[PDB]
Amino acid sequence: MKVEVLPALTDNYMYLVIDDETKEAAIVDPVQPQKVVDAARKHGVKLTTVLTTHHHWDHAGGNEKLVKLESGLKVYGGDDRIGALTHKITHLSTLQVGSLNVKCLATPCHTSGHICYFVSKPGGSEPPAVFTGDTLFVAGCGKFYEGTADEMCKALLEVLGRLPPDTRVYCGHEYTINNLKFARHVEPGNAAIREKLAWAKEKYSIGEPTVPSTLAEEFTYNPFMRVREKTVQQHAGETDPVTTMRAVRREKDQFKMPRD
Amino acid sequence: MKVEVLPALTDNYMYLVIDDETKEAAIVDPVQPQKVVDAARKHGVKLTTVLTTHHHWDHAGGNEKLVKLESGLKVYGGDDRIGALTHKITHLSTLQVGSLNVKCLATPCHTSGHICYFVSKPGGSEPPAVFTGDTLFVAGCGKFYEGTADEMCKALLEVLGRLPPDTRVYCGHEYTINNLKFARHVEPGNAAIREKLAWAKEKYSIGEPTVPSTLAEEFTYNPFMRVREKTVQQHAGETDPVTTMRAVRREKDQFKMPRD
Ligand SMILES: C[As](C)(=O)[O-]
Ligand SMILES: C[As](C)(=O)[O-]
Ligand SMILES: [Cl-]
Ligand SMILES: [Mn+2]
Ligand SMILES: [Mn+2]
Ligand SMILES: [Zn+2]
Ligand SMILES: [Zn+2]
Ligand SMILES: [Zn+2]
Ligand SMILES: [Zn+2]
Repeated sequence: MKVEVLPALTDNYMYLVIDDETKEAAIVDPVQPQKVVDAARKHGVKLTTVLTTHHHWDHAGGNEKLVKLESGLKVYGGDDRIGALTHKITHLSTLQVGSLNVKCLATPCHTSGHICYFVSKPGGSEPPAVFTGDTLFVAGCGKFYEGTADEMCKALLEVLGRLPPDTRVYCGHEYTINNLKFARHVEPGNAAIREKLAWAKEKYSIGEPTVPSTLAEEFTYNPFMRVREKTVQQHAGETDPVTTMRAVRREKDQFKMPRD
Repeated sequence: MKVEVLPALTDNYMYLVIDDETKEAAIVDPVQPQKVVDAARKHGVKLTTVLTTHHHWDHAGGNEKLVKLESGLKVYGGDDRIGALTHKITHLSTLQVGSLNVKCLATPCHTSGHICYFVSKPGGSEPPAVFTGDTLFVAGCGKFYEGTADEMCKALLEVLGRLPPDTRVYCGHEYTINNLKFARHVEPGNAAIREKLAWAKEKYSIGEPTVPSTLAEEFTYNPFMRVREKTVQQHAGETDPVTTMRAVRREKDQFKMPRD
């Protein structure tokens, strides 16, 4: 398996997921289709599938066009608002990309139709990948536009959180630095935050993406993934993960980003 | 002048403003009219005037019924939505209640037609009074249902804020304890807040209203009146009173009240 990170718009990431065995590939959130087709040509792969994390235009807005550029494409998504949708899927739906196995995980909150795609190589020895759209970011999470703190708690801790720790996290946007500046405010004594921020500033400095991260890593520095930790709860002044989730999300929403 | 505080509903306050000379009186926000009538009868005074701070039902909801219980009433307000008006007033409108002088102050924000009433007796042998409805509370302010942070800033610091410091503040509700618990969170090092909170808790215990406060006191413990203070701005992460106002109000809107 190969995952090529493709920057789009201002801070979006599209992901070309390649099956080495068959050369078949899937494209996650193809908002800039010519860019997808170029990457597909560059890697010599055959694009057969579109995996849409949610209906927000910055993620699904290129589906109509890509389908006119490439025939035969199967467009997956868990929301009728997604353009050019061909295969409406739900929690635990599965599909294959060549030899790769894709498991659809419903993570409603950011949007009610949000789907994260867990991709693995059956029998393989390579770590799997999870495409988390605007549900889980590196050190952050999406705003709760169509959902509650309870829903995000379930998405992050019970659905994504139970995937293997070595799962690579490929999220919707390049928000890592700001996410970590917020994480640093929530837990000033947490060194994993501070070192991941040093690392992200350096990547930013040289024009390289901060994805992927791993789930084990998110449990060390992402305040939303750490709503069960006593340090995060005490910062919020709560004693359960759902109310801590609600408080930390509201806090992040009004947080003024420091310049360093 | 004599101001009789009259509790109504669950935490509302109506105010019978008595001119001890002519034995004439005005009533502020007469939501429970029969209660008003008994009060006027207990104090041997003739009700002549109704002063309405704003159209919300818990303030203006008894106007039509009061006019039906009492004839010849003059009913003032600065908003067409107020029932039973006889006189529509605006910023700086003046009127008299017996020997008392009344000055209308427009404080749009909570509602667009909100009016605060400044009452004084000529040849100041006693402190004036300001009836602030849902604009200024003891240690708090009203939600910005029909206006902006700029508007509340003006209403509080420039329109009310510039009245004599000894002016008594008679607000629409008994929200003092909760207001100060939020204030304490904004400024944990402010002794005036913790002292007023302890006092408010005791007044609540013996069934005594926390009104009136004075404008001078409000400047020592009300976060909304203190948006020019470095401590409040630091809490909000801002450096100007208007953005501080916006941030502090948004925060209070979603603040979880602690048990003590
Ligand atoms: C803030 As969005 C439009 O990337 O869900
Ligand atoms: C919350 As209200 C109805 O007293 O403006
Ligand atoms: Cl805060
Ligand atoms: Mn904070
Ligand atoms: Mn706060
Ligand atoms: Zn989105
Ligand atoms: Zn997005
Ligand atoms: Zn009101
Ligand atoms: Zn009210």
